[PDB]
Amino acid sequence: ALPSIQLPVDYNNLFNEITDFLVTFKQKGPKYMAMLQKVANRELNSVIIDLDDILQYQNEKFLQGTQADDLVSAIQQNANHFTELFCRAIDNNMPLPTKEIDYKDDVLDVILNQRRLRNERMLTELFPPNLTRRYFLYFKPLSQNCARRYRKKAISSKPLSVRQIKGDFLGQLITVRGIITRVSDVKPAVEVIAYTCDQCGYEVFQEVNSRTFTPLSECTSEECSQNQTKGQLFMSTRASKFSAFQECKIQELSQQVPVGHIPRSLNIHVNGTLVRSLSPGDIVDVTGIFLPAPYTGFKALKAGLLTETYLEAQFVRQHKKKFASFSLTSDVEERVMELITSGDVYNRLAKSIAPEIY
Amino acid sequence: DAVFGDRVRRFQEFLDTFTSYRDSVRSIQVYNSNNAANYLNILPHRIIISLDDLREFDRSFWSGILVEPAYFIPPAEKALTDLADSMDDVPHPNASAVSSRHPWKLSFKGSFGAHALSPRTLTAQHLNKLVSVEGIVTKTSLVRPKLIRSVHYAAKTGRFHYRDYTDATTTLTTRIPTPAIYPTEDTEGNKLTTEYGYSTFIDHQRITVQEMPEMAPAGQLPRSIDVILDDDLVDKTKPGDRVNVVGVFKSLGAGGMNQSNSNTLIGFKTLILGNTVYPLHARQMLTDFDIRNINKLSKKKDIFDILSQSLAPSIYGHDHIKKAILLMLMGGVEKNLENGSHLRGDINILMVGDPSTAKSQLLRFVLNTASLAIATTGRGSSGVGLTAAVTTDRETGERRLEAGAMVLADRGVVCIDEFDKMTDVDRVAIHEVMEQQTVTIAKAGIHTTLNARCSVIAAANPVFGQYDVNRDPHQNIALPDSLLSRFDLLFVVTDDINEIRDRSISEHVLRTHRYLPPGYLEGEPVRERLNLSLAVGEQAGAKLAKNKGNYNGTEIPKLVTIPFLRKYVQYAKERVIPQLTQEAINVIVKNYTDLRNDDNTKKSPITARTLETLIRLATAHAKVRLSKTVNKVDAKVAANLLRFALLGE
DNA sequence: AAAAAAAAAAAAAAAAAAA
DNA sequence: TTTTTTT
Ligand SMILES: Nc1ncnc2c1ncn2[C@@H]1O[C@H](COP(=O)(O)OP(=O)(O)OP(=O)(O)O)[C@@H](O)[C@H]1O
Ligand SMILES: [Mg+2]
Ligand SMILES: [Zn+2]
Repeated sequence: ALPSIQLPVDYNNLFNEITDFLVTFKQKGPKYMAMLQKVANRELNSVIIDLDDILQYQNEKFLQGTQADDLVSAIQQNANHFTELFCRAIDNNMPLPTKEIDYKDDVLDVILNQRRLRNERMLTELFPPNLTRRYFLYFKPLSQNCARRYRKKAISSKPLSVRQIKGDFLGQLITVRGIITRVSDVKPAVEVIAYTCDQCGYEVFQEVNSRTFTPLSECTSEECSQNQTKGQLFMSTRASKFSAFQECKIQELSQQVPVGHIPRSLNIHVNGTLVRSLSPGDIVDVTGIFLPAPYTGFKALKAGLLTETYLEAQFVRQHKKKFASFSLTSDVEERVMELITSGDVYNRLAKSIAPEIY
Repeated sequence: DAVFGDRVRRFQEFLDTFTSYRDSVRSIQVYNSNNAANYLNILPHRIIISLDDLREFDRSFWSGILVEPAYFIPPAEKALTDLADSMDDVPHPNASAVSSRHPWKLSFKGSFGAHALSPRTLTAQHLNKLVSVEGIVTKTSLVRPKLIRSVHYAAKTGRFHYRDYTDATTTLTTRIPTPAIYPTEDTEGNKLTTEYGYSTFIDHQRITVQEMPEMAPAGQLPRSIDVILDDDLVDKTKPGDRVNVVGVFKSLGAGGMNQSNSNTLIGFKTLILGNTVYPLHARQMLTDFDIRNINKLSKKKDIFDILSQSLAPSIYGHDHIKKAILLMLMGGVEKNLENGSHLRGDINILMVGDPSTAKSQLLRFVLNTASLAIATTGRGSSGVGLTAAVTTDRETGERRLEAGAMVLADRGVVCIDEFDKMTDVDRVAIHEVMEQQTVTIAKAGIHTTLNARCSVIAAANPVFGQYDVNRDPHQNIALPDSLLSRFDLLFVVTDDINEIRDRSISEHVLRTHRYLPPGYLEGEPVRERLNLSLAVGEQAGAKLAKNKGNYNGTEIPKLVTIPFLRKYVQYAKERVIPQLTQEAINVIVKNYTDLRNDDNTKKSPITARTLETLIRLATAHAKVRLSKTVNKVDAKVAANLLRFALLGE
């Protein structure tokens, strides 16, 4: 069937190290418990992780000869698997809320309570974790001075051009640079789809990660495991889960285009709270995951091995400059005081516009 | 079966016989190791063999390669991979990188003989045979990655599984195809998650190469063939380049032999799996004694006029034109300021004159002499089709910009004939590229700025049949002053009727028409010839074979041959970036103030932009004599040349 | 089962304009 | 009034 190979990696030790880092980290007490507490209070809606903390923690714990491997290397080599590991670790170590909650507003939790008091009262199903998470998980690339701190070449970063990306970088975490040209609108994207089968006790849930799927028609409840269905099932919009989605493409800068060449483009998919964090016509430094994209969406049956590629955003530096709408501050106030003390202004302003033209 | 093993061990013996390739392999390995973790370039796993040595070792294996590469190349690649693996010694490797298994594919060089063809000559009997074809690059497709071998993981088992995918164009040998369906279920129902970052993806690009139109039959159009190259060398060169590619010529696809045929007269596809690519360039490096000769020429007092007179010896007179061409081919430097944006750096020259005074011939000479140049005609071009085009790539179904004419000649020179005979609309585009040397395309959902820093040389006819010397210079020209002021230098040529000059030019022309190619008799016409013997090619300072350049004795002043002049230009455009000084400033400002207030008749009005022309001409002349500073002599020569070009001797 | 179409190039007839 | 050029 499928041959097997031996790899040096094993995820059990990685997961244990992840949990140990999350619980024991000292940078207020531990930082990550401080975030997770306000997450529990339904105050924080997205979690951002820094690997500089991971690197420095691993290096400083290397002073005691117990650690055997490192994490940032495997993080750089592959990313999504570590996103799943991090979400599992967070859900295992989720703190209790220290504050009151406006609990009536959570309509999804009302539906969940109804379903539980319907099924468990008669003697219950384990709901998938993704249907319950209120938080988004984001990664942040490291800083070069942190790499300079140690001998190892834990670099990443290095804002490659659009054409500097090859087919060997698929799956890694890479940083690009360029001008944003097009930004699409915001549309809802499905994550978990919930149906209802005309009072079939538990209502079936399913999840889809691909950009296309197929629906359900007959439920597996025992009364419908009977030869004929206890009421036809329909898709329920309220119970299902959605995430904000947007699509943008980036174009190479003129300076980085080799002579006698045409600039190329690269697509970017953005999800979660980071949506609407960039506008067309600006220079940015985007860090993301370089993932493949199947061509079957075109449905041409050709390109048996050819596939398209895209990037998924993780952390955006807007860069460029802020107009700020002359928003008042102490520094600009002392600047205008200096201008008032300057006395006559208009002649100096005229002299200072275009000194190149005499 | 065992024939593969015998061929592999024979190739191992051959590799062990020679020691150069092993030295190259160990150099590559040590460079790769040194680039690992020492405070961006990498070397691909490719080595070039010279099959002349292989022929001198074994004729059977050489013949097998050159007749049926399918059964011979893979064993050689396997043996090379085994040797590289044995020589490799990495006790502490990485995890994802070690599973690459790069097979170290080969490249060839040497004499082919009857297997060096042209795109017109390729036909049925040449299929399945290694070949080397020359041509010009017409168009290129888009770089797209493709999958080879995926990696899966299952949480329960902890055992990684991998599946390998290959297509007809991936490998030389036909095998049962495998679809791109991801296996996500084990044999016992375990869930398998595809592991990105551990799978294998390689680049892919398709180009099409065309035969050179100069070597074409009587009244027949140039033709083209299809080339696929991948892995390394994936985006070398560009459209509009002379290349020579060596690869396997094979047929693929059912072609309608199945039930899908709709007519009896169907055919098959033909395609080339490229192995290696070389820049033909009709070579570009400098030797030690070459630099010594360039230096000893430069330190001479009178190099500039010798170089000027060296241009196009068959054209009589027009010495100042030759000097202007020489200065234009190696113009001044670009200036960019954090606040002052950009300043134009090269020179532009326009020619207007009476008919049949050898302008097109000199333009053709400039075409042949310069490194990169493109030929355009006013009546045979369209302005929108000159800069960019919106065309849809066939494989992707997406419309992408196609490079225009003058964009291909970025940093080069573009020559235009019958300039005044061009449609006025196109002219405005020229103004744009003469304003900031940048063309912008905003159409059909594409907004992009394209760089174009080329220089323009052109010739145009007066409004009448002949130039009228008694009229307003603006009256004699059909072009608006808006773009005429852009050109730095404008020349007016007229054939004054003097019997002495008539006799001299008659003697020169009659001397020219009595020329015979060396080694050839006069009784028969010029015939076509074969290519060079080797498809790929490559004591000092004591011979001066072509260094002095004086091929024959006709005048006391020396002359230099074209290749030496091109080598001098190549050295000068890279090795020196001169800077001006205050003495040249004083001379230039004095001349500008004098010329501004001479207050007499002149061919064209002067303005502030002429000082820029003086600055750039002085910089170019400093580049000519290979000095890092501009001295007042260059200011003097620039002023004299400007006075000649605008006042008249 | 279906890629199908915006972007170019070239050939006219009508109207208006300049001599 | 006629031929030219643009739509
Ligand atoms: N000084 C000269 N030396 C050699 N040949 C000359 C010289 N002057 C004119 N000729 C000849 O005159 C002929 C004119 O050819 P060509 O069409 O290139 O000239 P031109 O001035 O560029 O004309 P046009 O404006 O019609 O293109 C050529 O055959 C060229 O050899
Ligand atoms: Mg001519
Ligand atoms: Zn039901």
